[PDB]
Amino acid sequence: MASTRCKLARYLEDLEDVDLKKFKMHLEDYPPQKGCIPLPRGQTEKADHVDLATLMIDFNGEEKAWAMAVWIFAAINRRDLYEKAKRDEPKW
Amino acid sequence: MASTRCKLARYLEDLEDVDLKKFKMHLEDYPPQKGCIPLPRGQTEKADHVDLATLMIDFNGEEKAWAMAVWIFAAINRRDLYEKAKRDEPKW
Amino acid sequence: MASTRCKLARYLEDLEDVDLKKFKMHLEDYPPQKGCIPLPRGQTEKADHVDLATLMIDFNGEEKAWAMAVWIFAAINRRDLYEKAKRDEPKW
Amino acid sequence: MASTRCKLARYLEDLEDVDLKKFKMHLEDYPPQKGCIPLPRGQTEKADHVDLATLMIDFNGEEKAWAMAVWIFAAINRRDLYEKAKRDEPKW
Amino acid sequence: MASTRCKLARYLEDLEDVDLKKFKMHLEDYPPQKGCIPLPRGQTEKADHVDLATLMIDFNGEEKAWAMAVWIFAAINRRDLYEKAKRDEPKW
Amino acid sequence: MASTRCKLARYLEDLEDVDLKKFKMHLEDYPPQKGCIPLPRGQTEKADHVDLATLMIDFNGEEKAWAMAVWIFAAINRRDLYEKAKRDEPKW
Amino acid sequence: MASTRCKLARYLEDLEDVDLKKFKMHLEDYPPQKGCIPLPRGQTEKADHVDLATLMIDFNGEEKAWAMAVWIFAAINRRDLYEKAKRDEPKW
Amino acid sequence: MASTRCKLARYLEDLEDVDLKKFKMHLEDYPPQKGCIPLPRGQTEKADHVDLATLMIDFNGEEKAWAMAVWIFAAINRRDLYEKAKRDEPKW
Amino acid sequence: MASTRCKLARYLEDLEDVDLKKFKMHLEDYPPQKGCIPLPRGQTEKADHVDLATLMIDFNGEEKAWAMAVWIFAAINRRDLYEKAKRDEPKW
Amino acid sequence: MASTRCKLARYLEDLEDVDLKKFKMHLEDYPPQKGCIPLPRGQTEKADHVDLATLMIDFNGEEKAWAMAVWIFAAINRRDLYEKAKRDEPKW
Amino acid sequence: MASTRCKLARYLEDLEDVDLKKFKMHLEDYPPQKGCIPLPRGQTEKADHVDLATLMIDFNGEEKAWAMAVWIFAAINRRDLYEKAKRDEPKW
Amino acid sequence: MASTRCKLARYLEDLEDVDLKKFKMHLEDYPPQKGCIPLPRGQTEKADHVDLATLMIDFNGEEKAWAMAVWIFAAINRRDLYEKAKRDEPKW
Amino acid sequence: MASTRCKLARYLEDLEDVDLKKFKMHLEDYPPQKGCIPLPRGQTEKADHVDLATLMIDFNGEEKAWAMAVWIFAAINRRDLYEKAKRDEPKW
Amino acid sequence: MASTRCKLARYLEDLEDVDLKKFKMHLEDYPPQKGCIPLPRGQTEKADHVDLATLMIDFNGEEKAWAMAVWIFAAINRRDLYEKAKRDEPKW
Amino acid sequence: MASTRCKLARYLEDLEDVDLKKFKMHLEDYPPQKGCIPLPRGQTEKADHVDLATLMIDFNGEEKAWAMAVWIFAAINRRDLYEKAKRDEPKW
Amino acid sequence: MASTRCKLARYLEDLEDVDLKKFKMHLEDYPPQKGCIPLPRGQTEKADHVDLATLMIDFNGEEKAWAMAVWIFAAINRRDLYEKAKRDEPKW
Amino acid sequence: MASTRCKLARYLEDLEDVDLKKFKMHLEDYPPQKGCIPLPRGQTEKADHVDLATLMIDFNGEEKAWAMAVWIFAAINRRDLYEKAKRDEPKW
Amino acid sequence: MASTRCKLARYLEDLEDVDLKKFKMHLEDYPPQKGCIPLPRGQTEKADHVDLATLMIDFNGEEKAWAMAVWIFAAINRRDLYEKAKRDEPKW
Repeated sequence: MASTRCKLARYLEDLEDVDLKKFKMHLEDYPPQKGCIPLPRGQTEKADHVDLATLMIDFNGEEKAWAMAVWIFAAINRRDLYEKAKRDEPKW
Repeated sequence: MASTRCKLARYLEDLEDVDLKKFKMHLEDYPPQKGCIPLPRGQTEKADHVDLATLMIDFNGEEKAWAMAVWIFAAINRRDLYEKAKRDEPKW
Repeated sequence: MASTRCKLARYLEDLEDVDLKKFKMHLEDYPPQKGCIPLPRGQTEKADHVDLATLMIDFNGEEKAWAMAVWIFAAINRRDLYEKAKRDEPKW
Repeated sequence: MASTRCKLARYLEDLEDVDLKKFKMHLEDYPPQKGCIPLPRGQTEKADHVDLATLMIDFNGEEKAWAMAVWIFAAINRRDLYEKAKRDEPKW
Repeated sequence: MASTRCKLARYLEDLEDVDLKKFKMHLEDYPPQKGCIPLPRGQTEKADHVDLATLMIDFNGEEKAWAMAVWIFAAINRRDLYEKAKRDEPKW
Repeated sequence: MASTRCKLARYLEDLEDVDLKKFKMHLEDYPPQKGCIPLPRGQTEKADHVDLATLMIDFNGEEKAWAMAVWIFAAINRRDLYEKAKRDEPKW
Repeated sequence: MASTRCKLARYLEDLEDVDLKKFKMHLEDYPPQKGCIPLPRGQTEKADHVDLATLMIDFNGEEKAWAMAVWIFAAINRRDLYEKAKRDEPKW
Repeated sequence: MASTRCKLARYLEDLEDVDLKKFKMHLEDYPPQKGCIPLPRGQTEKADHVDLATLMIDFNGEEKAWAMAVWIFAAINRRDLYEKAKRDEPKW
Repeated sequence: MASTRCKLARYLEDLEDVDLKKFKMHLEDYPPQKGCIPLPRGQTEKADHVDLATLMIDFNGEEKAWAMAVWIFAAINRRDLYEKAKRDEPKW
Repeated sequence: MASTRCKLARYLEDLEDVDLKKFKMHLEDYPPQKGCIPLPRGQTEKADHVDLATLMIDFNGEEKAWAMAVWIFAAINRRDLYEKAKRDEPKW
Repeated sequence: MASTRCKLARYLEDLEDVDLKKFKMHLEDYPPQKGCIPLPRGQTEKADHVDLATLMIDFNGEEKAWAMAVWIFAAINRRDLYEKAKRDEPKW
Repeated sequence: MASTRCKLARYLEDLEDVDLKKFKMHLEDYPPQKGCIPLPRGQTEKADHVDLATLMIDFNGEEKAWAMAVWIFAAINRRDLYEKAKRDEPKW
Repeated sequence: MASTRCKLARYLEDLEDVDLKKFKMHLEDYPPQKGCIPLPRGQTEKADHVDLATLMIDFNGEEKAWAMAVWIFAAINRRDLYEKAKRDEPKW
Repeated sequence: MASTRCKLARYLEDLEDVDLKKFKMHLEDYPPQKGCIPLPRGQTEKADHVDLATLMIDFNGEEKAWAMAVWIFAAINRRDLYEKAKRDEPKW
Repeated sequence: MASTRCKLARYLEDLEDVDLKKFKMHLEDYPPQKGCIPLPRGQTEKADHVDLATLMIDFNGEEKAWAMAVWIFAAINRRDLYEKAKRDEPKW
Repeated sequence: MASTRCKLARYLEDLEDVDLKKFKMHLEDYPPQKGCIPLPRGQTEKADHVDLATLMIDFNGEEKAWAMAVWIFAAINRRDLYEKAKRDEPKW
Repeated sequence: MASTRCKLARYLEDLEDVDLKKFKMHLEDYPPQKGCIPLPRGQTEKADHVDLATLMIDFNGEEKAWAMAVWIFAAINRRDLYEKAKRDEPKW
Repeated sequence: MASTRCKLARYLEDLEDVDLKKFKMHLEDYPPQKGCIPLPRGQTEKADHVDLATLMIDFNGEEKAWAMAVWIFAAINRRDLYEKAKRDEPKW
């Protein structure tokens, strides 16, 4: 029942040291024909697991932020979290 | 026997570096059907552990401020402080 | 006569290199119908033997933390520590 | 009643020194028309018997991870474990 | 007056090259309706005469570990050690 | 009442120096239309009487391992052991 | 002849990486029926070996700070420092 | 369909412990008459498999980064990856 | 369609922690025979990524500020941003 | 249907103690006018039967690795394996 | 004339590969009615011959550490070192 | 030939991060029977290496300030600077 | 054609983790009869590879800074960089 | 002609992995009637071969630091370095 | 056409387990009247076959590094590599 | 004038193939009322003529080891060596 | 013309399997009134023919190491090497 | 057309049990005025027929290795192999 900001923070909180690096690297180079906007390298590189989820939402809004998170989870082969996100997607 | 402002400051003083970040993030996105009012992102982001407890009370009053603190403690999984708050709640 | 936090730290301090890995892996995937909450993969993976016992208690409280520790000791076949925990359980 | 992660870890824990090497070599070169994704050589080569089962699941999900484990057991002629896995497959 | 761990290590220390192999092979395939739990093939196969006695106790506890050792001594026809164990069994 | 692994080891333990060589040579060249899989020359050549029975079972499973052992006993003219095996075959 | 603040800093300066963590964990959970007051988790967690000795004294005064340090040294099994403190206790 | 940064990271992720060392050593001493610029020893030496692919591109651009990766794969005798890169080269 | 001030701020916003330091160091020591004027060490050293782009333009005007930014990007080996700037240069 | 890496490993697995030594000695001194590259003495000397087949392929690619294996089998007079390889050569 | 820490390190330095294992196993299970405190399994298992003598003293103090070392030397049948220790015991 | 204020600033400028903390802690608790006056905790805690030397002189005068600096250098074991100060003391 | 500040930064950027430490240690203790002035321990110890080259020049001027860098490169046995500096020395 | 700090660093740089551990252990327990001051366990334990020589000098001054180094070299049986130090002692 | 660093690494890569030990032992005790500088025991002892060739060049430069390698090859009786080096010496 | 260890090794070195077997068999079953401790079957069975004399002394000390050797020589009817030992017994 | 370390290594390299064992046993029990220091049992027991000559010199210096080697050669009846050493002794 | 290493291995492979012993004994005592270098007793004594031919070449090079083999064949009266070698000598 909490805000999306907490949902997203919890999943990002589940990514271990390397996974986070790879996730950040997908955010910065997000493919440019999906209506999503890539993130600046500086802010992302310095940002923590709860400063990363507060940036993704600010840049793209809830709907798009969730889609990005799901897609990137698939892209870095974290299928446990990919399946959990897809089954726990809010009804917008 | 001191003012609630000190009680609240002591618990917030017990939250370590990351916990505080998560606590602030729950205050800013507090769920909107509980008669509580969310806090502005700027003041919260800059505020210290004793500037955070002086803001929560100013925005919502004692009763509501305490309920918010208890609920957020539960929400970020700091059950030691959650149980301590619930057992030390003033008689309003 | 010391706090539970020290009791738990001592047992975790008794787990050798591999055992700790297996213990962490049981915490992260704790079976979900026991009123206990699983731990995030990142914090657990980085956490030391005294940073693991300070996390288990924060997430679930004393009673549940002790039950989890006992059960996991049984689950990874460290019966010396399982029997010692069960005979040294505080009276809550 | 424990998570699949423990089931898989137990079988991998049953593979002796050489068998593990051969198992890793089948994971890295898994045949590419079975809907399964091969694993990177670096992470596999460094990974322990409980770091191998936490990687297989992350890459392919439970269902596929189990099928891969069963097939590879057959492929390296460990028929005791092959038969045990097939008779102890969870109902997904 | 020393811990059981030393008692067990001394007997295992008395098994010659082949006997140890046969002992390990009985531990791994221990008959499954005696309330005792078999040992993993990897750890046993690599384990020394003092790493074997520290594993048996960890898996099954003192009482059961001693019973297993006595029974296996009988099973591999080392009756000198079988008789010595039975006459030197601690009072639990 | 012990595992098949011990049964097989006992018979192999009954083969004298030359017989073992001949037995190994039948395992490596087992006739290929009986649903049984031949063994690699390296592992067999180095393997002891208890490392030979732990390999046969791993390659072919109990049922087939026993049939192979019986047939080879017949093939190398060790009719005492052939008759003993056939009369002591477990009920699978 | 220097202030207690330096004495305490020197001993804390003698605790290696892990010991300091354990010391901090005893300060935060100091047993509550000894007339001593526990320390907040945030300040302790961030505090250095000379910021830890300046906090203990501020919270409890010299006499109590020294008693706490001695007791905790005993509690974490640093008996060299425990014996040195007890023999070098100022005459208050 | 992902950015080159991910392609390159995946191959580098496929280099095992020693291979990475050798790859880094070819980057630092890249032959100076190919229009490519060598990398500084410090940043390379500290950089991870995903911090190495984010540095190569920043120093030389996509086209040149890919050519360098292909050539070095050839140079350290990792012909599987050399052939895979050459067949999966983007159309610039 | 926004003012150059925003364009420049966005690129500077893309420089990570160290890159910014190096960029500032090129601004302060800009080579003196290009019709461009170097920046004072104090203001540059204190200036943020949006206080750096508001200073470069004030000192040299749009045309020259853009040329300086492009050249420095080349000079610190950030070829992604160098190529992006050159392809997105306004028609003055 | 498995990767060439397994095919090659199986044959190498069929070479007995001395044969392997001779095979390694032919790899290290492979005749230099056949478009094949010899292997370093260190890695070969330490490498196991499954670490030898993972090295040959990495150095020369599938086609050449298979040709080398066939030729060396002929060279050390293991005509059973030579004939089996030639009749089981994949269609590249 | 050097500190006890060096004396103890020298004797431990005299224990060969297996002896050290047995010594560690006596430290971990030291009999509990001698006023001596057993050592944790993790730290002992990882500790070197000079990290073992720095742990024994820290846990029990000089007097007790020496008595423990002498007794264990007797217990593992290293009578040369047992006699040397007893004749070279400092006057406390 | 410059004012003492510069001499003192240069030495304080030579104290690294931790040393400065320890130096400040000796100033605040300076032993009270030497005719020197201790410094307030607030101003010292906020003061820089050139704001520390401008405070010491203001509180105690040149002669006493120099003596204090020399003594504290001795007290925190910075003997290089202690010896340099003593040999470069002005003739008052 | 860039300022000396960039030249120096590039070489310092080429020193790996330990080398930098050793370089800093030579700067702080530069031999005192060469007309060069040593650097303060605090600023050097905190300074980065681009904050080290901006300090050396500020303290001694271009000519002397370059001579110092060359000499120290020789002193810490980085002869590749020593030879490169000597061949790329500007004409002052 | 370089500072003692470099001389000492070079010898410490000559001590291999274990020797360094033993050297550190002699520094921490230096015998207390030689006018030399022992080093704290924390700083020593974390300190590198060039952070160890910068600490010894800071604690005791050149003369004493050199004497300590020579004596400890003798104490850990590194007679090559002991003889080299004694023949290369500066004239103070 | 690659850098000397690769040439040297390839030959060192050709030295088997013992040869490398002997090579390292010649580097550390290189005869002192040849204008070459010996290597420190610590770095050499820990260094790999590609960390050994990156150290030799850094200490002595290309020309001298090659001469040292050739001479040591002769000294440890690896005449195949000695002859190959001498015939493949670059024209400096 | 050499250590007893050499004396004992020389006599054991004088026992021919069978004699050694018989000697080992007397050590393992040494009669239990002579203040001497029997040897484990494993270590004895594997031990060489110089690994047998280094074990006897370690288990029982010089005096007892010599008495055991003399008695066993008598027991296996090697009277030449029995008489030589008795006439060459050290004065303890 | 090489260092003594190589001379000694060559002779030790000439001792066959058993001789080395006997040599090690003389080093460990070297007679104690010759100004030479015995070697620890652990390091010697694990040490190779080039790790044995690097230990003898480190413990006793060249002169004494050579005398020890000559004497032990005489003691184990390797008179060829004894005579060769005595005729090839360096002039110290 | 294979490397000399195989030629030599084939002839050595033709020497029966005793002949090999005699061959080894001629290698170790090769007459010292022929420009050939004798082999160490340890490596030769342990070396197999393919480890003997890989040692002879490494010590003396092809030309000399072949001459040595021919001469020794003559010396031990294996004239069939002597004549075959002389007629099959490569043209160097």
